[PDB]
Amino acid sequence: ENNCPDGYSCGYRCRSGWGCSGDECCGRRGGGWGSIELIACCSS
Amino acid sequence: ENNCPDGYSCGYRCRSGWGCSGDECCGRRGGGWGSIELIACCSS
Amino acid sequence: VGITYGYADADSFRPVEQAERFFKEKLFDWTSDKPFGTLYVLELPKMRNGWDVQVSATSTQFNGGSLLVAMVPELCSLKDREEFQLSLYPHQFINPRTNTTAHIQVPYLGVNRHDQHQAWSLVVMVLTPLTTEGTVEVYANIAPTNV
Amino acid sequence: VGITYGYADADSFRPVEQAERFFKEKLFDWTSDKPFGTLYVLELPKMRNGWDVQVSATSTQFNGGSLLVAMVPELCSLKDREEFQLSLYPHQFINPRTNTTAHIQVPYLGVNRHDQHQAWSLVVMVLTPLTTEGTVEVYANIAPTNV
Amino acid sequence: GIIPVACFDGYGGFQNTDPKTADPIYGYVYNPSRNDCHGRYSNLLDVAEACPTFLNFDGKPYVVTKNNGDKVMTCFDVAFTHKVHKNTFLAGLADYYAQYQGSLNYHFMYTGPTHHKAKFMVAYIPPLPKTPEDAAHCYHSEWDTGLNSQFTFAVPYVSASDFSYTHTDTPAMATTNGWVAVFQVTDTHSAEAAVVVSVSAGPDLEFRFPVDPVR
Amino acid sequence: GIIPVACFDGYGGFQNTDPKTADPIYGYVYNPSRNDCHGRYSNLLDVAEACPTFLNFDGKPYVVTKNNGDKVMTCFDVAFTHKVHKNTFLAGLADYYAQYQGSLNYHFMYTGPTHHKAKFMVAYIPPLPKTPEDAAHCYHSEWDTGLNSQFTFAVPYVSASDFSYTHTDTPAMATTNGWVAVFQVTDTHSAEAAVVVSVSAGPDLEFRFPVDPVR
Amino acid sequence: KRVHTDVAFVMDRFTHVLTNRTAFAVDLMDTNEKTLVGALLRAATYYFCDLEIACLGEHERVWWQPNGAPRTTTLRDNPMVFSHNNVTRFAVPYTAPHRLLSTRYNGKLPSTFNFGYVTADKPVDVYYRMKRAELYCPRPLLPGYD
Amino acid sequence: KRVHTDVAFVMDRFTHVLTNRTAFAVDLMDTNEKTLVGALLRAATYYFCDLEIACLGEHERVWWQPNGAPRTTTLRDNPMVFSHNNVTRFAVPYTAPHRLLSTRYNGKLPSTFNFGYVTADKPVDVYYRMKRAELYCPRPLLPGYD
Repeated sequence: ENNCPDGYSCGYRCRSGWGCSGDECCGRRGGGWGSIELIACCSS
Repeated sequence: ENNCPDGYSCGYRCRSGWGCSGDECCGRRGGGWGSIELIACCSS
Repeated sequence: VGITYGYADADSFRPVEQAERFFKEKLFDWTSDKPFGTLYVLELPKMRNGWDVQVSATSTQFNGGSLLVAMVPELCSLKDREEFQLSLYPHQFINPRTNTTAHIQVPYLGVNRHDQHQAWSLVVMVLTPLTTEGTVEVYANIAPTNV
Repeated sequence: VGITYGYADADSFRPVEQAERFFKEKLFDWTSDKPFGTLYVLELPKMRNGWDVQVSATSTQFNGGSLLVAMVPELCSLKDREEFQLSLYPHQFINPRTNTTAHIQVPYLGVNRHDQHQAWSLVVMVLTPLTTEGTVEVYANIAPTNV
Repeated sequence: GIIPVACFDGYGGFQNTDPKTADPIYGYVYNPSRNDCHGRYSNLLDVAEACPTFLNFDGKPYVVTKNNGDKVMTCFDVAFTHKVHKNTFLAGLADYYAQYQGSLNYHFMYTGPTHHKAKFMVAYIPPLPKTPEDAAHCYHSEWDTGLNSQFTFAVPYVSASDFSYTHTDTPAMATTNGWVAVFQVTDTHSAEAAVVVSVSAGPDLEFRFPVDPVR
Repeated sequence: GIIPVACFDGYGGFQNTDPKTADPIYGYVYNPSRNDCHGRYSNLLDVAEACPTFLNFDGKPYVVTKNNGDKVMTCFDVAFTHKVHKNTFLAGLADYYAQYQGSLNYHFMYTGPTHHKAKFMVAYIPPLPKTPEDAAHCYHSEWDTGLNSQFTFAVPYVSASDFSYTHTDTPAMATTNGWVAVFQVTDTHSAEAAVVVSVSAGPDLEFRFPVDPVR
Repeated sequence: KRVHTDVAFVMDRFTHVLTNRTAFAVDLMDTNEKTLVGALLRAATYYFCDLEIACLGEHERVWWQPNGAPRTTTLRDNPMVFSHNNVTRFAVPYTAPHRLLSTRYNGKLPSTFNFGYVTADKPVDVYYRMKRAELYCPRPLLPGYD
Repeated sequence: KRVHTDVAFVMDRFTHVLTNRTAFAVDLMDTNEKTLVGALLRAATYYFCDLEIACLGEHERVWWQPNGAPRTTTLRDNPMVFSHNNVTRFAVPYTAPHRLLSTRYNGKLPSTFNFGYVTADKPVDVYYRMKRAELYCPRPLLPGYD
């Protein structure tokens, strides 16, 4: 199962400043228009 | 290396009155509009 | 809770920038006497750069409230009923029980590719009045990115 | 420094004519008393032929200045600020320290394929006044080509 | 060698919405690009779906918990012309469209102390009794503020006609659009709290027939 | 058997820049050829790139070296409306175009005695201090009149907008276009000399929107 | 699939912007702030379009100068269109030096945010049409009427 | 790629050359020396083009005679175009005997440098347009206005 908090899904490339090896982050479309929120990495 | 002075490049056919065996002269665009300047032959 | 990238590019997130400088400043005393709509606008800066602001508050388990922290591009003025649609901008919510800390990052935005002109303005609105069961302070950390 | 072929054909130089006659004439005494813009215009001739003019000057290591030697096609008159754009024509520079000798060759030019009508005019302008640390004279050698 | 034509009467007048284009003046202009720009939106309702906007509960977006025994905090219609939705982006966007159809998503956020946990139920009452037992036979859902202080309540489209009217006049009509109401199931209220309510367009909502209100 | 058409209103007026052609009178004329003609140019800016034209330094194209200690022979803007560029072919060509963008090449020629060797540096000061040390952090280049008495100083386009305005009014404004200035690094000046300055269009310069000035 | 709420569809309309003017700038902020075209435009921070201008009235001809051209009382050989049936419709290309125009500016909008200058022989009624509109950074939108 | 500085693009424009004339030569040097077309034409020693003549005004018909034809008061069966909506537009071929025309001549320009003769029933205003213009031997160009 995907290891992300509630409402967070993988498939979002991690931006600079997270240090995730897999380059997959718990993205979440929200915060405005076009805003993308990253909270942690993705582990499978 | 090409044997032409600074700013002069080969690939210009020598016009009549230069005596260049290879028909390659150190051409140089300049001196007006459409003007072509020849100073010597090209040796490779 | 997390980091918000306003006006992000969809292709760029399909499976660089960083903060160069730093700064801190107190904004206001979050108190129950301020009802909904108590705006606090901070123009930025106070070079084709994107901003990165970490608005934080000092709240305990006995503190209750909500702040709407957003970055309005070119905020000339805010009308009477324009506060309710402030969520149309890159924003985050500060709840003492949920995150108690905001962090928004926005790219360079303007008509031209080089800026002089307050392109971005950090606006903090008291969404709900503070509730308790001892003062709450708000500190903003602003850092330009990719100058 | 070299030989300038005004209005040359690009294809013709991708990898014939020659001077038939000859002539020499002194033009003017190049002296410091003449400031910038001291024009000297010589119509040619003084048969569908191209011209070949070798303007030369007598300058030593202690002589300094600059002459702009050009061939203007159909130079009816020159306006007040037109001199500054003379470099739009087949031209060369005579500098005492660089070449001290000019050589320009131009083809036949006209509305028709046979000429009567001063098609070309050799113009010499004093781009910078003469400087020394003993007079400088200018001699023009004109020779028709492919008559 | 001449093509015979016939200039019909009726066509040719200046239409302000004609599909035909005009003759350009500088027809050889080439603006560089706008591909790497930020915030472009090609559809208005796409903006409304992703950007919830707050409601107007007498000048405030939140609801104060009542100590008296009523089990009801708010009872507002689902009409874009109602004073509750007056400040939303959807109502502002609905003012320029004649008709609409689709669902609405209502977002509820609890902004109270972390120690105080309360359980709320959200009920939709299609076109009316105001009790949870009568709402059991109707559409309803319940969320507890101990797992997520953020609840989404999708409101289905149950209007009789295929499309509804954006412009109307119904203050508290029993058949306005469904009377979304919020009930608190816990009578053991401790202190004052707040519930921020906002509305965003559903994935299937669709406005149509753009119009200019000159009311 | 008749094609139904509709003569629209708005189109049909005489436009002075319309793409449509007219009906010829003598439609079977055949002018022989113009292939072997000399001097043909099909683009105005191609002429401006290959034909540098001199600048106007108070009626003269050259600059006189000063004995006093100032280290600044000239300090002229990069505006086509400036009096320095007034006589150039580019300024004459820029007067008929609304906007432009691209780089300029400035040609410098030294016309002094061969025995006297001087070293000059050319600095570009984007929108301002007039010292070589402060110009080190800015764009600069240095050429010595002992190798080639001919220097080309490309001026990059650093305007805020994508395109600049050909017509403006800035006498010595600090943000005009970059304040090209010439500094002589050798304080051991011997005697009077001259430096001929001319400007030619860069390979990337581009004018747009032809305009008839009726000022 | 939603069509009638598409930005490229809604803004593609002729909106009445000003009445009885002989010489006027082609700034896109002259639109009425309550109209459909004029209110959704102000709900965007930036925009870009190829404007179409229609002049209705008793006028022989109309002129148009591109943005940045000097303002003069008399226009000679500038882009000129003659009226047909008292209507003059002509497509004005995007002309401003900036990559994008803006409805707001935190610095009144400067004069560079316009599509040119238009002078008419006699006063006319003007209609603007945004061809291929591209809005950016949506802004709050409020009901014009209650 | 630069388009708006192309000669074939710039010279392809109707320029007002003369006002209220009934019979006139079609000398392309009649253009105003300060307009775009006239100024860029005078910046070249030689040129060649196929013209378009547009006459605006109350007139019934326009006669055109090719270069070299004798000048007579009355024209019969010569190339004649009737006006439509008080506009007469027609394309004139390059009728000069020379291979190229010249703006300057180191001999005033002789009468052979024109595109013909034009007569009108009533005085008209005339616009010239250079189709497929070719320019040779560029000449100094100066700013018309300061």
